[PDB]
Amino acid sequence: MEIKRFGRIREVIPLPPLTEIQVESYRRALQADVPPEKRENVGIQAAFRETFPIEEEGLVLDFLEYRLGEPPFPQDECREKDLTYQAPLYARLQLIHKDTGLIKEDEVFLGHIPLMTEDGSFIINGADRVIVSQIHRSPGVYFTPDPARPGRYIASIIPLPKRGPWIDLEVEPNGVVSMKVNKRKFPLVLLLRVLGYDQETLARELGAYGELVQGLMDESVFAMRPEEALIRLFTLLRPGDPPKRDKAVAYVYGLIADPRRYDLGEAGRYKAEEKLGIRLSGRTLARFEDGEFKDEVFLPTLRYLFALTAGVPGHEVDDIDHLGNRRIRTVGELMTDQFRVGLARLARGVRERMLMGSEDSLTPAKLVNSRPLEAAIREFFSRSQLSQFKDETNPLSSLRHKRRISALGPGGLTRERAGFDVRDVHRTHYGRICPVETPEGANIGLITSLAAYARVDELGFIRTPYRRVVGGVVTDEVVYMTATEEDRYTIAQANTPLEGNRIAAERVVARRKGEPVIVSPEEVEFMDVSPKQVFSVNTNLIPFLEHDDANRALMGSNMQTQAVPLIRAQAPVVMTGLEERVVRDSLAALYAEEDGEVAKVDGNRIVVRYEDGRLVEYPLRRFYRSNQGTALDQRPRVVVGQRVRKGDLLADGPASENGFLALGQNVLVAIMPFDGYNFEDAIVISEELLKRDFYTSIHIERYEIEARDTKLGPERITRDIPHLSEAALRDLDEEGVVRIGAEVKPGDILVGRTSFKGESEPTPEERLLRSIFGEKARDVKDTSLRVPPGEGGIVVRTVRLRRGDPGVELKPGVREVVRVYVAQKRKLQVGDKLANRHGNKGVVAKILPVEDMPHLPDGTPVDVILNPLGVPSRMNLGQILETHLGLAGYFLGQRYISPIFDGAKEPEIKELLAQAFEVYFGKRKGEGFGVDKREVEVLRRAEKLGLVTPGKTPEEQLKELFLQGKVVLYDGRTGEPIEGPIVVGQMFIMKLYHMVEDKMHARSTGPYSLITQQPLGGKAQFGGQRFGEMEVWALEAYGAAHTLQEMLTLKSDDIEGRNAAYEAIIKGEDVPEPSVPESFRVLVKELQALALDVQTLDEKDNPVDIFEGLASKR
Amino acid sequence: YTGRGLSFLDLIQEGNQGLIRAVEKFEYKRRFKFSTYATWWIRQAINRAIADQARTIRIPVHMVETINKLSRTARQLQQELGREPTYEEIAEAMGPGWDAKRVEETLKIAQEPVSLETPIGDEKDSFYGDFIPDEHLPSPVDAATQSLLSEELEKALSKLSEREAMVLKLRKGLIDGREHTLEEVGAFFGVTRERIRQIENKALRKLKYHESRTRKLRDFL
Amino acid sequence: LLMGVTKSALSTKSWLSAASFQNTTHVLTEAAIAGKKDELIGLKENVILGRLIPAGTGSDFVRFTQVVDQKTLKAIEEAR
Amino acid sequence: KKEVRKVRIALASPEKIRSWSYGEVEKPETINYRTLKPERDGLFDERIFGPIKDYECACGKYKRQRFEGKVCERCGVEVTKSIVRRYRMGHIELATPAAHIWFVK
Amino acid sequence: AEPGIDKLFGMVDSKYRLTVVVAKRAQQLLRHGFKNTVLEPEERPKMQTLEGLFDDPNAVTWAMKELLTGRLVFGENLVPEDRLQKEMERLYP
Amino acid sequence: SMARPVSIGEAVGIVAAQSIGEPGTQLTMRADITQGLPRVIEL
Amino acid sequence: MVQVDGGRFATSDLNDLYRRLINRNNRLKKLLAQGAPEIIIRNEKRMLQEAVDALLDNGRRGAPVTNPGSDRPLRSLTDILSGKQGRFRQNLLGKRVDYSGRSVIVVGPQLKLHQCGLPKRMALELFKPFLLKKMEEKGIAPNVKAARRMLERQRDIKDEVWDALEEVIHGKVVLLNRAPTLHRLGIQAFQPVLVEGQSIQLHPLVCEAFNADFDGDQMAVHVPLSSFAQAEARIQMLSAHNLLSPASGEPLAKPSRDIILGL
DNA sequence: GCATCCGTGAGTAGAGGAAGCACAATTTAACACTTTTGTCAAG
DNA sequence: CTTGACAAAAGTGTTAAATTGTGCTATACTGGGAGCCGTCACGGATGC
Ligand SMILES: O=c1ccn([C@@H]2O[C@H](COP(=O)(O)OP(=O)(O)OP(=O)(O)O)[C@@H](O)[C@H]2O)c(=O)[nH]1
Ligand SMILES: [Mg+2]
Ligand SMILES: [Mg+2]
Ligand SMILES: [Mg+2]
Ligand SMILES: [Zn+2]
Repeated sequence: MEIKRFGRIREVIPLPPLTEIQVESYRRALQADVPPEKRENVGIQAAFRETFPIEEEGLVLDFLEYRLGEPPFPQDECREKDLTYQAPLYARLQLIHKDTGLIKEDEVFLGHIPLMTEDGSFIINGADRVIVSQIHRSPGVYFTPDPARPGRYIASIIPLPKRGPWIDLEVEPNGVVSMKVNKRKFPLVLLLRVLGYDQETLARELGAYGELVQGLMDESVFAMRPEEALIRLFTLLRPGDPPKRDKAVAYVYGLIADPRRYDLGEAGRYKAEEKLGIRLSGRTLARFEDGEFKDEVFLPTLRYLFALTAGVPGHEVDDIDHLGNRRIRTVGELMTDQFRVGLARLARGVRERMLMGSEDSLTPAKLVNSRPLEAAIREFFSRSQLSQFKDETNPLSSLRHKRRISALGPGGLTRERAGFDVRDVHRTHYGRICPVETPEGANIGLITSLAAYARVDELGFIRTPYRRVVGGVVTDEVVYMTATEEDRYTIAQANTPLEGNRIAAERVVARRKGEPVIVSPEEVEFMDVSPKQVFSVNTNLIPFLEHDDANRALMGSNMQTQAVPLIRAQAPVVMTGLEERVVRDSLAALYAEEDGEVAKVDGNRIVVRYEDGRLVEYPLRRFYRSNQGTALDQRPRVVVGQRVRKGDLLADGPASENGFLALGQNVLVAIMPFDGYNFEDAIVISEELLKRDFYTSIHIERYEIEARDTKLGPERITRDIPHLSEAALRDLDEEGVVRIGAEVKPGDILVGRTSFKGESEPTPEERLLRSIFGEKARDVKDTSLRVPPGEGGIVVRTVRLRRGDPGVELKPGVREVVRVYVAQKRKLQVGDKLANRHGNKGVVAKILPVEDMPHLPDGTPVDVILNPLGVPSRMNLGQILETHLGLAGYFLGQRYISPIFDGAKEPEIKELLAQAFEVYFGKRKGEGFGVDKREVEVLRRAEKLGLVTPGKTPEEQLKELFLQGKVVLYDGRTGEPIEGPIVVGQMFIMKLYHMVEDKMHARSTGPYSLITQQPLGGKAQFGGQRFGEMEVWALEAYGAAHTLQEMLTLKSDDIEGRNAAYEAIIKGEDVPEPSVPESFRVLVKELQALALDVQTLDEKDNPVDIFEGLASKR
Repeated sequence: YTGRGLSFLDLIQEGNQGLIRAVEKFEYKRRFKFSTYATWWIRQAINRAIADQARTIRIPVHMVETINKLSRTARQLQQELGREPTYEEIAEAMGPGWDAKRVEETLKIAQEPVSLETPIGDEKDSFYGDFIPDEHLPSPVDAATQSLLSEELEKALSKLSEREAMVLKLRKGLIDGREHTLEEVGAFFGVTRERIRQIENKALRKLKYHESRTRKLRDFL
Repeated sequence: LLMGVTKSALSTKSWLSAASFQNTTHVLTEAAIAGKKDELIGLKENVILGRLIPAGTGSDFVRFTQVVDQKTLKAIEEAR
Repeated sequence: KKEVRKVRIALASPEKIRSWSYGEVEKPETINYRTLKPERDGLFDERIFGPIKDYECACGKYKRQRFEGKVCERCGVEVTKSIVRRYRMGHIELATPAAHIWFVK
Repeated sequence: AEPGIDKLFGMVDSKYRLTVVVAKRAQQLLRHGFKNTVLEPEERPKMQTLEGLFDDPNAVTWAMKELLTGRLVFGENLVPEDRLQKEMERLYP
Repeated sequence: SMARPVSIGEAVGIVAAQSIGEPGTQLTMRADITQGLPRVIEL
Repeated sequence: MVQVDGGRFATSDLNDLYRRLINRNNRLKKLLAQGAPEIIIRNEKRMLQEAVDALLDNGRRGAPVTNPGSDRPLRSLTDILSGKQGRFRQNLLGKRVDYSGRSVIVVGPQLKLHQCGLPKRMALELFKPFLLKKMEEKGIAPNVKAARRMLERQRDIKDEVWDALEEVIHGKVVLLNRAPTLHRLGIQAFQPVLVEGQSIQLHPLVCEAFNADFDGDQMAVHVPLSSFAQAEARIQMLSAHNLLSPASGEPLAKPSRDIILGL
């Protein structure tokens, strides 16, 4: 099956590594392999040098270097034993006695740092997790207008999150310039005096504006000494505390000048220098030295504010949603932030220990307690909003998870308090953030995806590539630039016609600061690389995207993440060209390292002898269970003695076919209504799909149980369970565990367990019963593990962990734990959900035998019938064009690649359909068959519909219908043709994760809640359905008083009523009258706890007791 | 002493009680300053109040001191072994009278209860208490089988004589709820102790004979 | 007087229905000082207590209807 | 018997609050840390709020239904149903009066 | 649609009175074991079983059919309720 | 719903609230945004 | 204060709020008996007032009281009754109920307007007490207790049980509900037809009132128990008896989509 | 006329989720012994 | 139906050992510590 490629645009660079946002950021933070003397002041190395040295204020503790050790356990062992994949951390510290001059050095153990796997994830307590990148406002200096009063501006200084307070500079109506700090507004001159600024200094530079400088010229504080001004400022900041200079300088220096408390950031310092046109020595607002404060940023910020208000041409306001003002915090920065938090706590315990207890006899190891540091790191990797359970339904699911961008999390926005403006598609999103891939609902615009060609720079700003255009010719030089840098040029579109490298069009479509213009070739300065750089990886997998509405393209890209792997999965007939790279970068398949020869091929491992002579053996993951329950295994694709080149495929991974992404099947589709089984998105399929094992997938479930120590005695896992027949114990081995290979059904025992009965004398009726049969009560009871309703399959694995085993950390009191893995093979059934890449989805409602399906004149039946009424109002025409191209490939036996916005057009599709008709109809004529009597009838109507040309021969009119994608179709039930030609072709359809097998649930009675005594919720708990307020309104509008009362009392929490109702039904009686609900009794008691006397009365205002006299004091 | 289960104002008020005690016992003849002696009494009151009020389930003072010593030992071994110690290393360092079983039992005692109102997930509509069933009140199924058993047992007893059934009910405790001695049944009817034993045993034999002919009573067992 | 839907519902006579809507602390503190008595007139009050709502089949216009056949009706009337 | 026709809410006096309660809670103890049984004069005391299982006292002298309405002379626990533990209230006697925050803020 | 629902709605002033009459009649049939019915043997509702035709066990279905024959009397304050059940129990023990 | 005089005992208040509120909710989930829902709430 | 299945204990926030008040109340008594100065006594009394405020209404005045080692405020008595999560709106105006189920919906074009398709497996659990009585009436089981054991294991269920379930539901109706329930036609009554499979079959002409379609929608099922409840559902709530709109008086169950296109 | 304070924001489903020590008081367990209570054999 | 038995299951002091509750320590020491703005926006009621 050959592959045909469309398109004209030639890409000069390939896609970057698709997981480099995760992988490269975490390597920079750790610097694990860089020698200690060559390490740069980034990552955790920068955190060590910030907290150290620690001084008592004559003892000093200093930091020299660190190193990372080998992990204790491998990745697969951590998954099986529920461990964390980590590495020990060691620090090399020295203690110096200032009074004496004696030094001691030793290496102290600091704890464990989690390690990232090769694909870019973590193993935390045995589970795979992903750290999601966070977007937030960049630090710096910003100028925005005053919303209340026109012509006025506000200057803001923003540090890194939790690294200082915000500073506001505003010109008050009275003319006084004010500075607001921590919800408190005070005149700026008071602080501006502390920085040693006199009346002669201020008016020299800012006096060239007019009336604004007069508001900074108060003589009440101008003569005041900076020390007096310092104390006065302290009183305003925190009134009530005693004014002392020692306390005063501590507060002012620690608010704007302490590097350990205020941090502008590398990005913030870079932004401040670019805007104000200054150069900063540090990352603080002011610099304290020689016993005085010196200004660094306050003066240049004030000059910009005054000049902006005056109206100088060169000063403009800032757009806060501009992508040059928003930056990304990746996993390395997020981890390092918590590392610095926990390190500051460690230094706080060092200080309290070095001034109390054996001061003369100290060692560095005795001072350092690393418990605070380990708790900070453990908390981040377990209970952070950005640390999420990994999505691995298919290899594409995990790739998308690693490129998501979230505005939520600690230091971010909130879902409820986010407005419209922060959710919009900004013009700078072009080439950096995908405009279509986002969740619908409360998270729309707050979670997004990185563009396919984008990359995050060292300061956290997203850049996109462009090609340099000089003198009308396009060069291959590629420049990555940010949004702020991009605004200065005229950028042409990627589809601009070229004659080699020369621009051929006279009029060129271009962007200037985000808006379309028409320009001459001599005005162009840059060019787009490809149309693929505007969208994300998921959106780039949808062919004919230019013919689909964006609201339905959002559904198509999202649902590709939910497709489950199939045992006979195949690659789509029509592809875009990203299917190979997705499989390669997901690390799910196996490739050869260099040239060699295959020596051994097996279902478990492959051995390759490379041309240098060395043998490398590759084990294969087989029948592994993912986080979502889908089976992940690798199948070999080579034979013994086969020569391979570097990068050749060795074994396919899940949902791949010869190295291409394979999320479904290619089926024959007819577009027509069918007897109402297609009604409102429902789908009809053929029984022939089941016969050849299409849409068949494998799922694995895990079950667990524990044996504990109790006061009454230990629980025992055993085969000898009381009161059980041999039919129940048939599949258990001698240890009480089900044998491997057994078939289990609901109610079957998996692991047998007994527990010691609690001390309780029996009821009198039971005592007489035991006397009659002469049976002695046992001391243990059945507590074994059984299959839940609606589940089952084949037992494929057992795991047994015991106390004392190496690496096993069981909780106190737990003796052993047993785990059982059960696998089932699922075929397509009524109630299962199907979808295509253009957003068309629906559940299977009918399965028909093969002789019932519509069929071609040569006897071939179709596989799927889709309703044409779902197309017009959704405006997703891409599925129609995919069907037309799939019809040509069905007869020609070829597949196609059509890139988005540069691909297959109708004249090319119609030229392929003309070749396919010559084999679809020319074959018939050679075999000795003409035109059917039934086809002549359909042709007669077809020219009354204006579909064919009158006067042509039947063969010529059948070809006219084929070029429109339509054929004559016969009815399987009657043998007569459909009255009009029907669109028939080949389409790629996926089977989604949502199956009716996992969702059907029912309940009669079961567990109840503790306090309210109402039924529990959830299928996993065997809970009932919530009958909420709006449901109660519907029953009231119907006038169904007795039906409403049953749900309120007899079926939720009337304890006496629900017991009597059950006993009446099993006796063949009608249910009795209900009584007071229990939750009303709770409300009365809770109101009495609030010292409120609530009483129920009768017609005569006499009290009525609703507690049966159980709560009345005699 | 902050961060150990009590608020800062609670620690201050507990330390004020130690200062009051120090005034009573202070002696100025010794020429020592007040803060030298009062510091002993102020620390003692704060430390004792922590060991008595910081836990929902109170643990005695001596047992609290054992738990604190056990935590110090494991911290020292952890920084020496480069990893978390096992229970056998902890027991050996604690001293004589300690084995791995005693270490595990002490750690089990030192566990604090968890709140029923703690959320799970991001959205605040799910809490711990929504997943904990109540197992004290009988279910509707269990209440019905109790009454079905009593009704079937009453019909079987009708086949017996008047006194044979009445003696059986007294002995088994079906009337008052509590069983009565052979003598106690004897005093009710005016008969001897040994008479009850044979008549009570005879009624059982008749019940077993009918039971085998109807099989209306075996399922409840 | 004219007032909106929120103010009209919060100034209702029954404190049980007003306290289950909004502003529970303000409603309960005003009812307790006045010693208010809820007569269970509307639908929400009866739902809270699990009573038969006074609407539909639970209304007093149709609730007390009797049904009888001729055989039992002739016997009662003749013997009376 | 009688049907509920009205519900009334009012303030509760100190004298009415003392008539509700079955005893005073004097200790902040919940349960013993070893036997897992309620402590005397605590927040889960059986002598105040009732027995934990039906017709069974704390000491164990009585274990059956025949002594209904009786109070053990050794432990002081009424021999009754354990469901009264959902309905019986206690009280705390304050050393100084305190205001109700509903009638203040 | 229930058979004869249009005629049933025309026999009462309020649609909720029809539901009250039907529900109380069905309770009477259940309590006396269908021995107080006003239907003739050829009018009894039937259900099809693997073993043959038998009486319909649904009492609500019986009540609706009886009410269409015109042999039932309904109203308010017809007879004392205690005296109604005593006579009906005596007639149908 | 029946095209006939209303029967005594119907909760017409609940029906009125559901009749007014339903079209507003479905319109939002499917102009109602501007000068639509806000104007109704203001009235 | 309950012990969970694993041996761990769970307790409510009210216990910690009571413990704080008792501790402060007892300390004040001892301070008064020792003749403490007025500065110490005044501090204790101010702490006692604040402890009562936290028990009644935490966070109304001042900083909320939190459990040590955490920033989550403790739940007070006022929080228990108020809000969307409070006692009124969560437990008194709406509840969770017995005899209810849920599944995915598909279209049944062969149904009548008053019929629906119900899976056998769901109906066995939904009508369990009725089925237990029916099984004992025949020779399937000797008593109700033996009947319940037979249904626990799937491989022990005989073919005659499905015939008995057919006679249980003769004439009965169920309630179908789709969320959100915007008007009263979000709940309608149907006569069930037992089907093979796991999805609920829905009539084409009731989809507009439910605002339902077949791309993943799920629905709930309920069973009315008594004769009053069944009579109300078969007379007032039946789908075939509700054809016009209560809001406008125009037909609500009417031809749509492909039914219009064919005609 | 305006500054300050306070309560409100749709439904169902899922699926993960840091002191010692000495010594007095009190509780518990061990161990005998006395008394009560069934069985057995008569009779 | 009642006697004589007959060991056994249960009840009753007695006491040593775990376990728990409480007081005490004498160089001099005398006012906390974490926060830290897309601070949510709008209406109603109260007090100046
Ligand atoms: O957040 C949500 C989303 C959806 N829904 C409920 O689910 C429905 C989903 O409706 P859809 O968005 O699927 O659209 P539709 O089927 O009405 O579109 P057409 O076929 O007419 O083109 C909504 O109309 C609402 O009933 C919610 O209640 N809440
Ligand atoms: Mg979603
Ligand atoms: Mg739809
Ligand atoms: Mg839908
Ligand atoms: Zn007792």
